[PDB]
Parts: sequence; structure tokens; C-alpha cells
Amino acid sequence: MTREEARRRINELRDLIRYHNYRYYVLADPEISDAEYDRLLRELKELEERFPEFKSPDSPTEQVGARPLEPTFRPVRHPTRMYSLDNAFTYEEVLAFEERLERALGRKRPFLYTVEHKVDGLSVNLYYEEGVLVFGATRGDGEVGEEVTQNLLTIPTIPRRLKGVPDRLEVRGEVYMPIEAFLRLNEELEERGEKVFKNPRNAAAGSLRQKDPRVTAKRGLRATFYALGLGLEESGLKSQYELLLWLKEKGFPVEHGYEKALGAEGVEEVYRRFLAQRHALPFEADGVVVKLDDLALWRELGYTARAPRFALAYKFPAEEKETRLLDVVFQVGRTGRVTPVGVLEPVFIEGSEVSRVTLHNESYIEELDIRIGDWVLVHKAGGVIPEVLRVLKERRTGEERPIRWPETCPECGHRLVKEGKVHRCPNPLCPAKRFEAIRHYASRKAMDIEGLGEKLIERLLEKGLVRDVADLYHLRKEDLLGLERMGEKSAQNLLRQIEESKHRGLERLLYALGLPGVGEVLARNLARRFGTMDRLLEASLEELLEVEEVGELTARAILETLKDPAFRDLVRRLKEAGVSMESK
Ligand SMILES: [Zn+2]
Repeated sequence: MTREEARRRINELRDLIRYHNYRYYVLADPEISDAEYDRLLRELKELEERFPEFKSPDSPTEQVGARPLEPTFRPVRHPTRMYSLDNAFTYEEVLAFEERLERALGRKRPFLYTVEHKVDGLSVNLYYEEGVLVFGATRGDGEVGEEVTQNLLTIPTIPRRLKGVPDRLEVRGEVYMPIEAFLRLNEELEERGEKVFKNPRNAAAGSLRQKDPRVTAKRGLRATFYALGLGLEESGLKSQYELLLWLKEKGFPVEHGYEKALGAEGVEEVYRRFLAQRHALPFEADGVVVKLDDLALWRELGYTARAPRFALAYKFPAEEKETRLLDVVFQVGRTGRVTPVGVLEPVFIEGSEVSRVTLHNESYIEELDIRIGDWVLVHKAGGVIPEVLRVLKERRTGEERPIRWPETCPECGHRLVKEGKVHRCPNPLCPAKRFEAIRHYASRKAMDIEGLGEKLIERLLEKGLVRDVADLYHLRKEDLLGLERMGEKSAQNLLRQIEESKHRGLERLLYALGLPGVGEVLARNLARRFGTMDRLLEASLEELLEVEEVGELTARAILETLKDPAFRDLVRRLKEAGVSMESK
């Protein structure tokens, strides 16, 4: 086969193989065979050896198997260089800018531009040959970036096969995480006790820089594209505006908004119409980008040491302000995690007066070394949630006090317990955990109670009919369930579930009362070994370790809950209502 051809199949093979390793270990909806699949992974290795030149530590081969095809974070120089824009913060600049362009002119100044939102994300490069996606790397330093093609496949919008494009195409855009996701990812991290991201750029970086591409897919990652590299001239594009439309038609996703505008003045118009939607977008945007619209006049205009001249970045005012951290108070979540809250000196960020800010968890406070008396620079993560961006250390009077959790839980009085990287309340009955408790217990994985809708649980909790798990069985009085959208067509029905659930066995019962670590499997492995709550309640450290997957750390934990009077109490009241305490 002609050296040229070999390249193509090599380009294609590696793709189909990345696509299907994805279509498999990721999506779980493979099309081809798990065997006919290796019938390609082999041929890839056949051409790679009879044309050694094409070997690339990117190829599926370099690390094959029946494992998730990972992305080699190997450094890669991009076909063309990727630049950064210069920053303007006032209309004077951007006037001056368009003025700088006047150096040439042609009976004007009002210059047609294309203005678009500034996607707070990470620049990515996507090289394509004959249309096929060869690789996709991060911006890195503008010249060499990390290879991360696999992860770029977890984003369904990034196209793999173009059509009618230049033999060599280098399309550039960005990959980002929407505030909802950003915020979601940040919530799951606080609970685990990890340090949370301070913004959508970083949070997008990591979510893409994961060995296991299966992870990048659960993160929200979205990508948009706005520029070409090797290919401008090839494409026949003339206007920036057309570019974005061309880019769209080809299968590339272009989601950040854009529009035309004439002369600084006009640009300055879109700017504000934008600055007003600065928090109305499904993603954080810290400014906009003024791009001269005539691509033809891009060449004459050059790039400085590290920036273009035909384009510019007009950024929104930076919302950052210094203030002091005065006191810090604690709260307890629905899971038990005792959260930290910093009470700052009343300050201002966009008119909204900030006075109470989340610490996060103990990690954040530790990482940023956030003491008390400390002066802190507070910002808005994602431009939506204020948080101490960093402490102004040098200004430390040296008399600041270190943040320490309290001995007890402020919402029930029970002594606290450090279950991992975050402090929490072991109390089985702490009022702060009722809703979560009642629900977990009601899940099909638990004592399966389909009637208890998330709304009824908080309705039964607010109206005082319930307080904990046992109370469910004393709701017998349907007279009780007949005042919250239920009649007796609806009552009697649920009433029998709170009954039938009495019969789920000790296994499922142990899982319902959420013990420290006792997972669905750790629970069953617990019921089998004790037959009854009574027995278990008399379990010993040793007896507990001896169990499959019960480690010393969790053993000594379960051991303390079990002895807790509250737990005892809750259990008794459940037995005394007919809930079976034996293995089913
Ligand atoms: Zn508590």
C-alpha cells in the first residue's frame, strides 16, 4: 500500500478503535463485536510495523488490552502556534485598539468586527487529516500541549469525521464546564472532603485530564469552536462571522454567542448588552472578544511577541475585594457533614453585600491556610458563589486564631467524629439528618417504600408526624395520611408498604439505617454473620474485622454506632413495631 494510504488507514483505524473503546467501556452500547474489534486493533499494529514512521505513542496499541483506552498526556507541538489575546478593560482601550488599526486605513475607522462571548474554559487543538481526527491536544504553552484525544471523545458534540475540508485542518476552540456542572462537581467534592475548584477553567482542565476517560464523561464538559489553524486558506473563508457558521455546519459545536458590530463605539454596545447577561449564560464568561472581521486583512496585521493585532479581549470588571474574616460558624448538612461558614466583614461585590461565606471543608481551610483574624481576598467562584479566593498573609498581625471544629454537634449535642477527611455527626437521630435518613431507609435498595415521595417525607417531617425511621410504622393512622394530597385511595396504598417493608431481612435492614461504611454488600456480609440485630449488637471488634471487606477503621466505627444509645433506641422502637431483625 502507498505510504500515503497507510497513513489514512492508520488515522482511521486508531479512530474507530478509540470510538469503539468508547462505544464500549464508556457508553456501554458497542456496535461491533468484542472480537471483530481486535480484528482492527491488530491490523493497526500490522501497518504500524511495516511503516514504523507512523508509530505514535497515541496509537491504541501502545497500551492495549481489555481495559479502558486511556489518553497519553504526552507533550505535542501544534502544527501552527496558538496565541493568546491582549486585554482591554476600558473603552479608551479598544478605541485606542481600533485606532492602532487605523495605521493603514482606507477612508474609515468604524471597522466591522465580530464580537463573541469569552468562554471561560480551556483552549484545545484538534488536528484533522483528510477529515479524520488524528489527535486533539490542550493549549499547554501556546506551542506544545498535552495529548488528550480520548477525553475529547467523551464530549458527543466534537465531530470525528469532517467533509469538504482541507486535507490538513487545525480547528481551535475550547472545552468548558457549565456552572450547573461546575457547581455539581464542586458539591460532590466538598462532601468527599476534597479541595474544590475555584473556577470553571481549572475544573474543566482536570475533568479532561483524567486517566480514566469514563470519568470525564460524568463531568459535564462541553466544547465550542471559533478558529482555524492549518486550513484557513484552504477553506475559502473570508469573514470571521462566516467562519463560525462554517464551523457549525461541519459538525463542530459553536455555542458561545457571537454577533457583528461596527467600530469601537458599536463594539462597546454589544459589550454592555453582554455585561448584563454576564450571569445569564449556561457558562461563566469574563468579557468578550473583539475580532476584526476581514480574514484577508489578518495576514498584513501581524502578531506581536505573543498576541494578535486584528483581535482583542474586552474584559468585564474584575469582581475581587479585600476584607477580613472575623468569626467562623459551623453548620451541619443533611448527611451529617459539619460544614464551615466564614463570617466576613460586610463587603461589596457587584452591589450584593457579602458578609457570610462558605468555607468548604477542612481541606480548603487547610490548603489556603485560612486563619481567623486574617484579611482575605473574596471573589465569586463561577461568578455565582462567593468564597475566600486567598488570604493576605503578610498583613497577619500574628494573633489570628486557627479554625477548629467544635467538640460537639451544634444541632443535637452528640460528640463529633472525624469520618475520613471531614468532621461529621455519627448520631443516628441528629435532627439535621432526618430527611436523608427517612429517604435512604425508604429506597428500594433499602426497606423499599415507594409511597414516601421526597415531598411527603419533608411534609411528614414538617407537620411533625414523623421524626425518624420508626415513626413510619406508627403512621398506621391513615387519618394522618389524609391531609397532604392523599385521600384514602392514596393512603391505604402506602399504608400497606410501611407494613410489607417490615419483612425485608436484616441484610436490607442494615443497609437502610446507614451505618458508617456498611454498604449494600458490607451489610449483607454482616447479616449473614450474625443472623440477628441482637447478635450483631453484641458483636466484638474481632468478630467484626473477621468479616469480608470490613477493615479495622470501619470495624471500630460500626462498633461505636452500635453502642450508641440513640442507635439502640432507634432499633428497639423498630423491632417493637414488628420490623424483622433476622436474615431473610
Ligand atoms: Zn447532630
